[PDB]
Amino acid sequence: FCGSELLHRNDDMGPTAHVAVGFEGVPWKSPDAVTFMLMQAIVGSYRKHDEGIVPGKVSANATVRNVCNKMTVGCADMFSAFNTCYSDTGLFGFYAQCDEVALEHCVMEIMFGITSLSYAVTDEEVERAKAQLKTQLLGHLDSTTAVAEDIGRQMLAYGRRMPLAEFLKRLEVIDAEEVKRVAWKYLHDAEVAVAGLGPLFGMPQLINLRRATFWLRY
Amino acid sequence: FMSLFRAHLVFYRCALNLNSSYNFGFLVAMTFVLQIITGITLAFRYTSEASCAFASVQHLVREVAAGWEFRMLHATTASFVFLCILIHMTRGLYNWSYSYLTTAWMSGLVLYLLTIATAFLGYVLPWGQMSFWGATVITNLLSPIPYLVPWLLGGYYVSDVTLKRFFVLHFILPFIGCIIIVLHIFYLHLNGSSNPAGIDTALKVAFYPHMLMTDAKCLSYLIGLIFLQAAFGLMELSHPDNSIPVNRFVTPLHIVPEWYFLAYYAVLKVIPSKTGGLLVFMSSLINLGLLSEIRALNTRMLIRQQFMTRNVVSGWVIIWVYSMIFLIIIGSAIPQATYILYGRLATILYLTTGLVLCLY
Amino acid sequence: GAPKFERKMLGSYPVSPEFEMVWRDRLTAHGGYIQQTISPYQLKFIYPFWHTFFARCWCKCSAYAWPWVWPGLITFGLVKKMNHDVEEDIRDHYWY
Amino acid sequence: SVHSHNIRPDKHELPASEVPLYYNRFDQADHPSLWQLEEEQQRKHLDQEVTDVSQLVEPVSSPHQTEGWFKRLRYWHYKETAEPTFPRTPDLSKGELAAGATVTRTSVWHDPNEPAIVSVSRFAPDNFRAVGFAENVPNPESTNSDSHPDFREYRLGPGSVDRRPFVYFMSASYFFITASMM
Amino acid sequence: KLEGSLLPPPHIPGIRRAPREPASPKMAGMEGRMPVRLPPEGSRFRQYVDPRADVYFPLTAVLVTLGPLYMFSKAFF
Amino acid sequence: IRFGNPWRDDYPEWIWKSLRVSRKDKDMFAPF
Amino acid sequence: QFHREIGKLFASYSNKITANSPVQYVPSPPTKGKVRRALSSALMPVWFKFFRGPLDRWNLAVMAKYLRDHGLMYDDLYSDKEPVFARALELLPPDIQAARFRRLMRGTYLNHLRLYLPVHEQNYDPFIPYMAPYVEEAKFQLQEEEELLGYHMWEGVWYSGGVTGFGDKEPGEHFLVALPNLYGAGGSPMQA
Amino acid sequence: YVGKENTKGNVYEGIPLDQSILEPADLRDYVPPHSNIQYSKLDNGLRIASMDRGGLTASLGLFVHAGTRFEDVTNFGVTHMIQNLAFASTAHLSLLRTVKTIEVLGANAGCVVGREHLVYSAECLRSHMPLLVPMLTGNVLFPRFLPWELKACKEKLIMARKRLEHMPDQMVSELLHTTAWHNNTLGHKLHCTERSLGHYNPDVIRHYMLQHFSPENMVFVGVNVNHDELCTWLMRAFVDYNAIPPSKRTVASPVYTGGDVRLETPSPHAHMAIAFETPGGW
Ligand SMILES: CCCCCCCCCCCCCCCCCC(=O)OC[C@H](COP(=O)([O-])OCC(O)COP(=O)([O-])OC[C@@H](COC(=O)CCCCCCCCCCCCCCCCC)OC(=O)CCCCCCCCCCCCCCCCC)OC(=O)CCCCCCCCCCCCCCCCC
Ligand SMILES: CCCCCCCCCCCCCCCCCC(=O)OC[C@H](COP(=O)([O-])OCC(O)COP(=O)([O-])OC[C@@H](COC(=O)CCCCCCCCCCCCCCCCC)OC(=O)CCCCCCCCCCCCCCCCC)OC(=O)CCCCCCCCCCCCCCCCC
Ligand SMILES: CCCCCCCCCCCCCCCCCC(=O)OC[C@H](COP(=O)([O-])OCC(O)COP(=O)([O-])OC[C@@H](COC(=O)CCCCCCCCCCCCCCCCC)OC(=O)CCCCCCCCCCCCCCCCC)OC(=O)CCCCCCCCCCCCCCCCC
Ligand SMILES: CCCCCCCCCCCCCCCCCC(=O)OC[C@H](COP(=O)([O-])OCC(O)COP(=O)([O-])OC[C@@H](COC(=O)CCCCCCCCCCCCCCCCC)OC(=O)CCCCCCCCCCCCCCCCC)OC(=O)CCCCCCCCCCCCCCCCC
Ligand SMILES: CCCCCCCCCCCCCCCCCC(=O)OC[C@H](COP(=O)([O-])OCC[N+](C)(C)C)OC(=O)CCCCCCCCCCCCCCCCC
Ligand code: HEM
Ligand code: HEM
Ligand SMILES: COc1cc2[nH]c(C)c(-c3ccc(Oc4ccc(OC(F)(F)F)cc4)cc3)c(=O)c2cc1Cl
Ligand SMILES: O=C1C(O)=C([C@H]2CC[C@H](c3ccc(Cl)cc3)CC2)C(=O)c2ccccc21
Repeated sequence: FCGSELLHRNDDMGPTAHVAVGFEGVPWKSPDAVTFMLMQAIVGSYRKHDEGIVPGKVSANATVRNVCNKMTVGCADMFSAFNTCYSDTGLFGFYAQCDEVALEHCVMEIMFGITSLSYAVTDEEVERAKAQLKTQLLGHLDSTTAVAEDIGRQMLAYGRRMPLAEFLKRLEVIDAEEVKRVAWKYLHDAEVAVAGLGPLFGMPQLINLRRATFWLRY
Repeated sequence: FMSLFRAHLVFYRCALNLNSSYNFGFLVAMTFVLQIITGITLAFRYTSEASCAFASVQHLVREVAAGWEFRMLHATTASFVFLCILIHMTRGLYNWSYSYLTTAWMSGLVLYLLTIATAFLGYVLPWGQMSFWGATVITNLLSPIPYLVPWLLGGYYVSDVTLKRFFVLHFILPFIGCIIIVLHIFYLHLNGSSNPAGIDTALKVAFYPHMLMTDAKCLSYLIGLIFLQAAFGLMELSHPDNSIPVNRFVTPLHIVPEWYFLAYYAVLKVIPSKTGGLLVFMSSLINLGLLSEIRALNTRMLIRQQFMTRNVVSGWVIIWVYSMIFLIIIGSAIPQATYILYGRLATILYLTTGLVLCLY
Repeated sequence: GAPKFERKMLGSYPVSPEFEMVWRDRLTAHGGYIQQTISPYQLKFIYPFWHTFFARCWCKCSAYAWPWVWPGLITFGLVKKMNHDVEEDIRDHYWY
Repeated sequence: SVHSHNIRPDKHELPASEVPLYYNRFDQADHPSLWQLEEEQQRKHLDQEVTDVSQLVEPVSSPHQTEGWFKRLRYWHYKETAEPTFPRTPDLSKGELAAGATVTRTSVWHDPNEPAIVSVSRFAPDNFRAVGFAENVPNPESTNSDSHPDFREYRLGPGSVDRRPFVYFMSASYFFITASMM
Repeated sequence: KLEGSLLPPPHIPGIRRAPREPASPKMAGMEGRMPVRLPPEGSRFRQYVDPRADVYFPLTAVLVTLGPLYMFSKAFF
Repeated sequence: IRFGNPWRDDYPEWIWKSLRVSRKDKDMFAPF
Repeated sequence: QFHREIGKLFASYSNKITANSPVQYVPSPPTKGKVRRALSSALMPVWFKFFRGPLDRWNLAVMAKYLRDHGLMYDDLYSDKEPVFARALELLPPDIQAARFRRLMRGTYLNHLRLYLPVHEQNYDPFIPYMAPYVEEAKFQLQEEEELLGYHMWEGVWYSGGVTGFGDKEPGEHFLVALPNLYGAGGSPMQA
Repeated sequence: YVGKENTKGNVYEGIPLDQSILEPADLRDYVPPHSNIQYSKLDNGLRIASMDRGGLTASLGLFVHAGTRFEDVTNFGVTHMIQNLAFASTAHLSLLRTVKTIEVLGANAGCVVGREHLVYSAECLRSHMPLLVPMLTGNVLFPRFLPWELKACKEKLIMARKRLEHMPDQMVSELLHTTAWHNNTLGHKLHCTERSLGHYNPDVIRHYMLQHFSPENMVFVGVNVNHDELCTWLMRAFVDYNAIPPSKRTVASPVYTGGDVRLETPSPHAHMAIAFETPGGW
C-alpha cells in the first residue's frame, strides 16, 4: 500500500470539488473485520439536500454536527465513509463533495472525526452506531436475491455462511475500549492515499493529511 | 488604525444618562500617560547608585531649569492615580458591574495589582530613610520561602544592586500596564457599558459630541487640581521622613506610609500572627476575584438594581468604604491598645462585608 | 452586544468598518416613534439648567440621605468615642 | 454570547412548581384575541386623580417572601432551579399558572368533555395573564411628562439674534488658552 | 371591595377568572403613609405583625447588628 | 417629614411651582 | 483493567440511584433541619415583630417608590444579557413588547433629568408578574438542550473558523481570536 | 451510559471469522411463523392490520385519508404544512426529544403527502415497537402547533419546488395533472405557493384536522410484529384521551378538462406527453 496523492486540477467544470481519502484495511477473515464494519458506521454520512427528520446541527453524530456548524453555514455538500475488504487486504476511508472555498475544512473536519476513534470516543456513540449498522444490514436481507447474494458472497469469502445469531453475538460485545484499541492498532499515525478532481486550489497538502492522523494534544 | 479610532471613540453609542461617575476610567488613563512623560524625563538625570541617589534627586531641584516641576508633578500625580482608581472601583461595586462585565472586572484587578507594584518600586528610588526601611519590611514580609528574599534583593540586605533592579523594573512595568489596558478595553466594548439605572435601553446616543465634552471638562478640572497641589502644597500627602539620608542601623522614630498604603499597614499592626496578616490580603483579593462569576453562586435570576436610594439598610459597599476609611485613620496613629482594639473591630467589619457580597 | 434576534438587519448593504460598534448593538423600534430636536444654535442652554435646579437638587439629596449620611454619622461617633478612650488611657497608664 | 445559563438542581431553592416567588394567580383565555376586549372594558388607576402619596394603591403581593442571613433584598420573582421528572400539578381552581414543564409532564390540560387537540390549545403562554394586568400596567404616550419643560420654552424664535459669532468665539477662546499652555 | 390593587373584573365569555382576595381591616400605625399590605388573615405572620414598629427600625437595625460586635470587642480585644 | 423618606417623599408645592414659570420669547442679553 | 473497574463503580452507584426513583410527584424534603426549624419557631414572636416584619415592609416601600418615580415595572429590571430572559423576550407578543420598549425609553430619560413624576402618574402597582408565562417556557426549552446535547465535554479543532474550539459558536468573542483581518474591509457575522 | 456493569470485554478476541463461536445451547429447531394478514379494530374506530415473517426489523405505518384533493380556496397548502410539521411538539413530548430519540434508537422515520393519502412511518428492530407506536400516533392525537415552530419551518415549503427545477420528468408529471383537471380536486398543486403562505396560522391547520383526522379515517399497519402486542400497545394509547370526533364528510367528483400547455427552458430535448382520461379510476 503506497501513500501518495493523484490530483486533477480543473477550473472549467464549476464550483464543486470531489475528494476521496483512504487508509489500509484488513482482510475478510481478520478478527477485527467486525470492528472495522462498526468504525465505518461511527463516522457515518451526511447530505445537505436530503436529511430525514433530524437537523444536522443537533444530530447525535458529532462529525455531522461539527461539519454542519462550520462558519455557521456548514462546509459540505455530501460526505460518506466506506470500508472494503478483499481476500488479503482492505481499504478504509471516505468520499466527499464540497465548494471550492470550503474544501479545506470539508476535509480536515472528517480527518479529525476519524482520528477521534483512537482517543475520545464514548459508548453513547458506539451504541448509536451499533443501532444504525444493525438497522441497515438486517434491513437489506429481505428478498430472495439479497439472500442468495449473501450466501454466495460469504461462501467465497469465508468458506461458509455465518448465521445471524453469530454476527449479532460478536457485534454485541464490542465496547468503546475495543474500538479505541483497534483504531490505535491500524489508523493512528498511518499512511494515507488521496485522489481528487475539480477546483483544487484550496486542497490541503499530502503532509497535512498525514500529520492529521495523530493529535499533539495527549 | 484610523477606522478603529472612528469605530470606538467617535461613532460608538452610549446611554443618554451616563453622568460623571462614568468618566473616571478615562481619567486614570490620562494620569498614566502623564506619569509616563514625567517618568521618562526624570530618568534622563537620575542616578541609580546607593552612594549618591539622594543627591541625584536633589540636583534636579536645585541646579536644573524647571528641575523642580517634573519631580513634583510626578510625585503628586501618583495620589490622583490611586484616588481615581478607588472611585472607579467603588462605582462598579455600587452598580454590580461585574454581573456581566466578568473579564473586564478580572482585568481591572490585574491592573490594580500592577499599579500597586509600580508605585511601591517607585517609592524606593529617592533612597531616604523611609525608602530603605519600607523595602526592608516588605521584603521580610514575603520571607516564607527559603532564599527567595536574598535572591530578589540580590544580596543579604537592601543594597545598590537592589536599587539598580528596582529602577529597571519601575521603568518596565508601566508599559505592561498599557498592554493590559488594551486588553481591558477589548473585554469592555465586547459587552457595552451599564447604566446608573441598571436597565437595558434603546435611548442611545453617540459619543463624539455629547460624552467627549464631559470627558474634556473633567480633564480640565483634574489638570487644574494637580497643578494647584503641585505648585502650592496645600496638603501634606507625603511624610517628611524620606528627606533624611539612610542609616542602616537606626530606624525613624515615627512611621507613616503613603496614604494609599495605610489601610494595609493598619492590618499589619493589629493581627498577631504574621502569616495571618499576609493571608488577610490574599483572602480579600481572592474574594474580590470571586465576584466575577456571582451569577453561578445562586439559582435566583439576578438584577443589577441594588435599591440603595432612600434605603435605611444602606449597602455592603458603603459599609466597606467607611470601614476602609476607619482603617486608614487607625493606620495613621501610634501603636496603642485602644487603637488596636478599634482596629480589630474595623478589620472584622472590613472582612465580613467583603465576604457577604456573594450571598444574594 | 445584543440578542441575535435584535441585531438582524433589514438592509443588505455591507457594514463599513468604522460603523462596527453601531450595528453590533442594533435594536428594534417596537411600535415606532416620532422625535423632534432643535439645533443648539437656536436654544437657550444655561437658563434651562438653573430653571430646573431646585427639583434636581431635591431629588439628588433626598436619594442619598439614609444610605450615605446615617452610616457616616455613626462612623464619626465611633471616632469621637475612640478619642475619648485614648485620652483616658494615656492618663491611667502613665500619670500618678 | 459569552454568558452561560445556570439551569441546575438545587437543594436551597425549591422549583417554581413547588414554591413560586411571584403571586400565583392568573386568568386564562380560550384565545388570546379576547385580551383585546378587556382593554376597552376595564377601569384603570392612571385615568383617575390622586394628590398625596398616601392615596397610592397598595401592592397586591406580600412584603414577606425571602429570608436568610445577610440578605438585604427581600423580594424576587424568577429563578432557574431545575424541574423534576414528575412536577407538582397546578390547581387551576385557584388560578395557578401552568407553563412549560407542568404542561408537558402533567395531566393538567385534560378535560372529559373535549378533544385533546382542542384542550391543549389553551395552554400556550399567550393564553395566561396575571390578575390586575389591565388595571396597572402602564403604556406611555411620550417620554416627556406634561409637567416638565421641553424645547418649546427654550427655543429662540422670530426676532432673535444670530449666535454663530458667540459660539465660535467661545471655542476659539478655549483653544488659544489651550495653545499657550501647551 | 377587593384587597390590593385589583378592581372587579368584567364578565367576558371565553375568559376564566381566578379567585380574588376580599379586603381586610387595616391596623393602627399606617395613617398617612404609602400603603404596604399586611399578611393574609389566616396566616401565622398576621399574629405578630405590628406596623407601629417601622418607626423605630432605623435604630433597631444598628443596635442589633452592631452593638453585640461592639460588646464582644470591648470585652476581648 | 417628606424629605428622604420613601413612605412620603414628594416635592414641596413651591418647587412644583418653580417649574411652571416661563420666559418664552424673551431675552435680556440681546444688546451684547 | 483500570478503566472498566472504575466503570463498574460508577455503574453500581447509578443503579442504586435508579432503583429509588418514584413514579409520581412527591413533596420535597424540607430545606432546614429540625433543630433550626425548632429554634426559629421558638423565637418567632420577638423576631418577626421587632426585626423581620419592619425590614420586609421597608424593603417593599423603597422598591415601590423607586419604580414609581421612573414609571417602571419590576420585570423591567431584568436584562437580555441573560439567556433565559433572552428566549422569553423572543417569545413575547407584539403589544407587551412595545409597551416594555416605551417604558424603558421613558425611564432612561427621567433618570437623565432627575425629575420626579407627578403623584397622579404614580398610581399603579409595579409588581405585576407579566413575564412569568414566558420565563417558564424558556426554562423548559433551555433545560432540554442541556439534557440532550450538553451531557459530555465534546472535543474540537482548536483556533479554526474564528472560534477557539473549546465550545464557542460566535466568532471573535475571545481575545485570542481578536483581529480577524489585516487587510480589506472586514465584515460582520450576521451577513454571512 | 454512566459506567458499565459488564467488565469482560470482547470475549471473542483473536478468533478468525471462518471459525465459529456458537455454543450448542444457541441452536434451535426451526418453526415458521404464520403469515396471513390479521385484522382488528379498536372501539373508537381505528383499524389495525398485521403480518409477521420472522425478520428482525419491523415496519410500522399510520395512514390517514387526508390528501390535497380535499382543500379549497381558503385551505390551499394546509396538508403540506401538516406534513412539514410531522414529529413536532405534542402534548407530552417536545420536537427535539422526539427526533433525537428516534435517531438514537437507530430508526428511520418520515411523512409523505399525496393527492389522496397522508402517511407516517418508521422502521427499526422489532423489539422497539412499543416505543414507536406513541410517536406515530402522537401526531394525530394531540399536536400543539406552537407559533415559533411554524415560523422556523417555513423555508422547507419553498425548497420542495425549488428542487423540481432540475427534475424534468417529475415536472412534466405535475403539468399533466394540473392540465387534466383544471382548478379542481386532483388538479390542485402538491405544494404551497406564495398565495398559500398567508393562511399559515394554527387555527386553519387545526380546523382542517378536525374535519379529517378522526379514527375511522385511519389505518395502522405493521409487518414483523406479534399481533396481540400490537393490539395491546395501540389500545393503551387511546384509552386515556378523547380522539377527534367523527364527521360525515362528502367528496365531489373530479371534472376532467384536458387542454394544452408548454414550458420552455434550455434542456437539449423536446420533452412531450399526451394523455387521455380513465373513467372511474381505481
Ligand atoms: C524570548 C521568548 C521567546 C518565546 C518563544 C516561544 C515559542 C513557542 C511557540 C509555541 C508553539 C506554537 C503554537 C502554535 C499552535 C497553533 C494552534 C493549534 O491549533 O495548535 C494545535 C496543537 C495541538 O495539536 P492537535 O490539535 O492535537 O493536532 C496537531 C496536529 O495533528 C499535528 O500538528 P501540526 O503539524 O498541525 O503542528 C502544530 C504546531 C503548530 O505550529 C506551527 O504550525 C508552526 C510552528 C510553531 C512555532 C515553532 C517555533 C517556536 C520555537 C520553540 C522554542 C521557544 C523557546 C523560547 C524560550 C525563551 C528563552 C529566552 O504546534 C506544535 O507542534 C508546537 C510545538 C511546540 C510548542 C510546545 C513547547 C512547550 C514545551 C514546554 C516544556 C517545559 C519547559 C519548562 C521550562 C521553561 C522553558 C522556557 O497545539 C499545540 O500543541 C501547540 C502548543 C501548545 C502549547 C503548550 C503549552 C506551552 C507552554 C510551555 C511551558 C511554558 C514554560 C515557561 C516557564 C518558564 C520557567 C522559567
Ligand atoms: C461635587 C462632587 C465632586 C466629586 C469629586 C471627587 C474627587 C475627585 C478627586 C480626583 C480629581 C478628579 C477631578 C475631577 C472631579 C470631577 C469633576 C466633575 O465633573 O464633577 C461633577 C460633579 C457631580 O456631577 P454629577 O453629574 O452630579 O455626578 C453624578 C453623581 O455622582 C451622582 O451619581 P449617581 O446618582 O449615579 O450615583 C452613583 C454612585 C456611584 O458611587 C460612587 O461613585 C461612590 C464613590 C465614593 C468614593 C469612594 C472612594 C473613596 C476612597 C477614599 C478617599 C480618601 C480621601 C481623603 C481625602 C481627605 C481630604 C480632607 O455615586 C453616588 O452615590 C454619589 C453620591 C454620594 C453622596 C455623598 C453625600 C455626602 C454628604 C456630605 C455632607 C458634608 C457636610 C459637612 C458639614 C460641615 C459643617 C461644619 O459636579 C460638580 O462638581 C459641579 C461643579 C461645581 C464647581 C464649583 C466650584 C466652586 C469654586 C468656588 C471658589 C471660591 C473662591 C472664593 C474667593 C473669594 C475672594 C474674596
Ligand atoms: C475565651 C473567651 C470565650 C468567650 C465566648 C463568647 C461567645 C459569644 C458569642 C455570641 C454570639 C451571638 C450571636 C448568636 C446567634 C444565635 C442564632 C440563633 O439562635 O439562631 C436561631 C435561628 C436560626 O434559624 P434560621 O432558619 O437561620 O432563621 C434565622 C434567619 O435565617 C435570619 O434571617 P432573617 O431574614 O430572618 O433576618 C434578616 C437578616 C438580614 O438582615 C439584614 O441584612 C439587615 C442588615 C442591616 C444593616 C444596617 C447597618 C446600618 C449601619 C451601618 C453603620 C456603619 C458601620 C461600618 C463603619 C464603622 C467603622 C468601622 O438578619 C441578619 O442577617 C441578622 C444578622 C445579625 C448579625 C449579628 C452578629 C453578632 C456578632 C457578635 C460577635 C461574634 C464574634 C465576632 C468575631 C470574633 C473574631 C472571629 O435564628 C433566629 O431565630 C434568629 C436569631 C437572630 C439573632 C440575632 C441577634 C443576636 C444577638 C446576640 C447578642 C450577643 C452578645 C454578646 C456579648 C458578649 C460579651 C462578652
Ligand atoms: C495561548 C494558549 C496556547 C494555544 C493553545 C491552547 C492551549 C491550551 C491547552 C491546554 C488544555 C488541555 C486540556 C484539554 C481539555 C479538552 C476537553 C474538551 O473536550 O474540550 C471541551 C471542554 C469544554 O466543553 P464543555 O465541557 O462543554 O464546557 C463546559 C465548561 O467547561 C464547564 O464545565 P463544568 O463546569 O462542568 O466543569 C468541567 C471541569 C470540571 O473540573 C474542574 O472544574 C476541576 C477543578 C479543580 C481545581 C484544580 C484546577 C484545575 C485546572 C488544572 C490546571 C492545570 C494546568 C496547568 C499545569 C501547569 C504545568 C506547568 O472540567 C475540567 O476542569 C477538565 C479540564 C481541565 C483541564 C485544565 C488544564 C489543562 C492543561 C493541560 C496542560 C498543562 C500544561 C501547561 C503548561 C504551562 C503553561 C500554561 O474544554 C474545556 O473545558 C477546556 C479545558 C482546558 C482549558 C482551556 C485551555 C486554555 C485556552 C486559553 C489559553 C490561555 C493561555 C494564557 C497564557 C497567555 C500567554 C501570553
Ligand atoms: C496631531 C497632534 C496634535 C497635538 C495638538 C497640540 C497642538 C499645540 C497646542 C494646541 C494648539 C491649539 C489647538 C489647535 C487649533 C484648533 C484646531 C482647529 O482648527 O479646530 C478644529 C475644530 C474647531 O471646531 P469649532 O466648531 O470650534 O470651529 C470650526 C468651525 N468654524 C471654522 C466655522 C469656526 O476643533 C474640533 O472640533 C475639535 C473637537 C474636540 C474638542 C475637544 C478637545 C478637548 C480634549 C479632549 C481630550 C484630550 C485627551 C486626548 C489626547 C491624548 C493624549 C492624552
Ligand atoms: C503609572 C505609572 C507610574 C507611577 C504610578 C509611578 C509612581 C512613582 C512614584 C510614586 C514615585 C515616587 C516619587 C517620590 O517619592 O518623589 C516615582 C518615582 C520615579 N519614577 Fe515612577 N511611576 C510611573 C511611571 C514611571 C515611568 C514610566 C518611569 C520611567 C520610564 C518612571 C520613573 C521614575 C523615576 C526616575 C522616579 C524617581 C523620582 C525621584 O527620584 O525623585 N516612573 N514613580
Ligand atoms: C489603569 C487602570 C484602569 C483603567 C485605565 C481603566 C479604564 C476604563 C475605562 C476607560 C472604562 C470605560 C469608561 C469608564 O468606565 O470610565 C472602564 C470601565 C470599567 N472598568 Fe476600568 N480601568 C482601570 C481599572 C479598573 C479596575 C481596577 C477595575 C475593577 C476592580 C475596573 C473595572 C471596570 C468596569 C467594571 C468597567 C465598566 C463598568 C460598567 O460598564 O458598568 N477598571 N475602565
Ligand atoms: C462616560 O462613558 C464612557 C466613557 C468612555 N471613555 C473612553 C475614554 C472610552 C474609550 C477608551 C479607550 C478606547 O480605546 C483605547 C484603548 C486603549 C488605548 O491605549 C491606551 F493605553 F489607553 F492609550 C487607547 C485607546 C476607546 C474608548 C470608552 O469606551 C468610554 C465609554 C463610556 Cl460608556
Ligand atoms: O512598617 C512598615 C510597613 O508595614 C510598611 C508596609 C505598608 C504596606 C505595604 C503593602 C502591603 C500590601 C500590599 Cl498588596 C502592597 C503594599 C508593605 C509595606 C511600610 O510601607 C513601611 C515603610 C517605612 C517604614 C516602615 C514601614
